[PDB]
Amino acid sequence: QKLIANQFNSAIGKIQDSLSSTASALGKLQDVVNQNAQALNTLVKQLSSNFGAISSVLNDILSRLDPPEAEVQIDRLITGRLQSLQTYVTQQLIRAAEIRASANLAATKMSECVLGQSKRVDFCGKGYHLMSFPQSAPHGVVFLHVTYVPAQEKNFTTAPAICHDGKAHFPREGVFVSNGTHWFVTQRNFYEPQIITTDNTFVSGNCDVVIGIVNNTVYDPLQPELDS
Amino acid sequence: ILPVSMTKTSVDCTMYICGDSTECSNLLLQYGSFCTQLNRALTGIAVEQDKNTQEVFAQVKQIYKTPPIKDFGGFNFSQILPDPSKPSKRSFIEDLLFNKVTLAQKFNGLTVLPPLLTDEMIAQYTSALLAGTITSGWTFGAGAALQIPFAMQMAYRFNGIGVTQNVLYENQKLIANQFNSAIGKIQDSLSSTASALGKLQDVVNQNAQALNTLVKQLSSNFGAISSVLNDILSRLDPPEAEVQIDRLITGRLQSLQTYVTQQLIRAAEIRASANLAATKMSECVLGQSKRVDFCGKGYHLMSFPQSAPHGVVFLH
Amino acid sequence: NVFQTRAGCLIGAEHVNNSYECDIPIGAGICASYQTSQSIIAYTMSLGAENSVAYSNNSIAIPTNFTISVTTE
Ligand SMILES: *[C@@H]1O[C@H](CO)[C@@H](O[C@@H]2O[C@H](CO)[C@@H](O)[C@H](O)[C@H]2NC(C)=O)[C@H](O)[C@H]1NC(C)=O
Ligand SMILES: *[C@@H]1O[C@H](CO)[C@@H](O[C@@H]2O[C@H](CO)[C@@H](O)[C@H](O)[C@H]2NC(C)=O)[C@H](O)[C@H]1NC(C)=O
Ligand SMILES: *[C@@H]1O[C@H](CO)[C@@H](O[C@@H]2O[C@H](CO)[C@@H](O)[C@H](O)[C@H]2NC(C)=O)[C@H](O)[C@H]1NC(C)=O
Ligand SMILES: *[C@@H]1O[C@H](CO)[C@@H](O[C@@H]2O[C@H](CO)[C@@H](O)[C@H](O)[C@H]2NC(C)=O)[C@H](O)[C@H]1NC(C)=O
Ligand SMILES: *[C@@H]1O[C@H](CO)[C@@H](O)[C@H](O)[C@H]1NC(C)=O
Ligand SMILES: *[C@@H]1O[C@H](CO)[C@@H](O)[C@H](O)[C@H]1NC(C)=O
Ligand SMILES: *[C@@H]1O[C@H](CO)[C@@H](O)[C@H](O)[C@H]1NC(C)=O
Repeated sequence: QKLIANQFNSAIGKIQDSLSSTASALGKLQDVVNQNAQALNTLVKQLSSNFGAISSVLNDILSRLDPPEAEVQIDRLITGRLQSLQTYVTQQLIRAAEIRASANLAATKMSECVLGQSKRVDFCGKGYHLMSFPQSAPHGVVFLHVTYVPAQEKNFTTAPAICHDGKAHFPREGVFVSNGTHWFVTQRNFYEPQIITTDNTFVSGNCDVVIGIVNNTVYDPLQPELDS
Repeated sequence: ILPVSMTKTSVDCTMYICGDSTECSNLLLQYGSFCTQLNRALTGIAVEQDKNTQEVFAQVKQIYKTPPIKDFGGFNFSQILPDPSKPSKRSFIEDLLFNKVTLAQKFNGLTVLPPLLTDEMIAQYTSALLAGTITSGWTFGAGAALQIPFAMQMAYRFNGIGVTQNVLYENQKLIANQFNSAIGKIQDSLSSTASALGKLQDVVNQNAQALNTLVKQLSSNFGAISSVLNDILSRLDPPEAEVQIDRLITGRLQSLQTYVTQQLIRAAEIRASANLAATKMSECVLGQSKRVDFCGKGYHLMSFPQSAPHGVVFLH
Repeated sequence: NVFQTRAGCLIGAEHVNNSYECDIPIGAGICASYQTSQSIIAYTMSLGAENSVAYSNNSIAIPTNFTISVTTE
């Protein structure tokens, strides 16, 4: 317990320092703001364009030209500005669709990784998922996935099954491993050797069919008790 | 089969509308900043296209490789593993997929850019993923790869789908033969039939049709005397020549607008498909899935990725 | 200095027979980066470090320790 608590505290401190030092981690949130600002700036700047008319301001045109062709110039400006606004609105629609598509995924992640534990591989962070903590952000959300990662490996010599009295014994939950001389049964995600006995193994027929079977003694927790 | 990326295209604005005409460019400058929005949108599309492949395939920290001795408990993976004899390190089924797809020529200001990753890199990525899946199971998706005999891995999967491992260990030859026969059957089906890859051919056909229509739009009078800028300039008095040129400029600009909008929508659809492909690669391949009908009909055991032109192919 | 690639041609950068991670993408598998000399180099990107698990029909690798990690998304 103490080692895991210390590791979690150190990880939290490390991510806090990483956020405090580097400023390029929030590119996803900054891109939306920059794109919207550029779109609005372009739409505003599109006003000062002749579009084929004499001047870019209709007040000057009205104060200098008589109606019959001043209206033609105004109509040209109307067409240009209307089509520019059309383009801006279409771009906004597409971007909003993309943002909604991202928000749905954010909602799904909040529902699954936070409110429960997820078995979907590589969905709530690399490694085996344990929990998550949500954090708010300007026009966004930030998750802190907590994951479990195996660290230090070893080498052993497995076996699909084991013969004891001509029968075949398979592991109930785990694998058979050998440290060179003896045989053990251990869970598949953490080395914890145990003696092979009739509580970890279940019998299934004779043992002349399995390929790779190697026989060794299997302990029985009842005979020594019955001896007394 | 599902697509992952589209053609990396880009079209110049000034050259398309006013190709080699100073007067046309001078007239176009009056319209403001309409020659940069299209370029920005196409640049964004190109970057998105690169990112789609980069995120779908590049999911391995290292590049694993299978041991020289192919002793996999009776299973036969020679039809999907890389073939060193071929000049390109691509498998038999990858070659079949490459030969089943057929079909820059225009030069009116349109260019195509090569993808960031060559097909050899994609083949190497899929080879690394497949070798990791064969040798280490799903342990290479979490941390470092851990070796494990293939029969024991299959027993683990059988236990995963709620079937006791003694079912597999006492029938191993039967499953081996069935898997080999299935691989042979799918190879024969790919070799014989030709309409299986429609989901990849239709994207290319749509892009080609869009580009062809955009090019063919050049020959529209749009209400002017002629569709040639030089012909109008060399025949008409400039004060009305510019008036005539305005119609052509407007028509070509709006055609470019329409093409860019269509490209944006198609790119969004392709991005959605690429995200789905990335999710499938992360779940079905790097692990075992309990989601019904996600990794194929029936109870899922494992999957193998295979590359394809502008797409990926799974063998559930 | 003139260099020719499949995505056009690059001038001002020198060719290198090595391979590193991609820093500034160019195209067709060519990535450019700033060495250290203090020059600009254009190489061919490397996907990753070569590895080969010691697979065998009676060999296993079981972890004996773990580590807790926190990832920000
Ligand atoms: C494999 O594990 C067994 C069980 O722990 C080891 O057998 C014991 O070894 C210790 C010394 O390491 C002795 O003090 C014990 O008396 C041994 N047990 C018995 C029942 O005699 C064995 O040595 C290990 N093998 C290797 C190569 O480390
Ligand atoms: C399991 O133990 C038995 C002994 O009971 C071994 O069987 C012997 O195998 C040899 C060679 O195959 C024969 O010459 C003997 O006649 C067998 N003995 C009996 C009683 O049948 C068997 O080899 C052991 N398992 C393994 C994998 O070695
Ligand atoms: C795996 O299957 C392939 C089939 O593609 C086998 O390759 C064939 O092997 C037979 C011998 O049984 C030869 O007659 C054929 O010419 C081979 N075909 C090709 C295309 O080379 C391969 O032998 C099988 N694996 C093993 C270990 O036998
Ligand atoms: C498992 O790994 C942890 C660290 O990942 C080990 O804990 C360290 O042990 C050393 C002792 O040599 C201490 O100096 C460190 O301070 C410990 N780290 C932490 C974070 O507490 C642990 O010892 C390993 N397990 C075994 C059995 O060795
Ligand atoms: C297991 O042995 C192989 C070769 O015998 C070696 O390459 C590998 O590193 C060993 N495993 C560990 C965890 O050291
Ligand atoms: C494992 O492979 C070796 C050859 O490297 C072979 O001699 C041995 O019989 C194999 N083991 C089994 C259980 O098939
Ligand atoms: C190293 O690069 C040079 C060009 O910079 C090239 O001529 C030479 O062939 C390369 N070396 C090898 C072994 O290919």
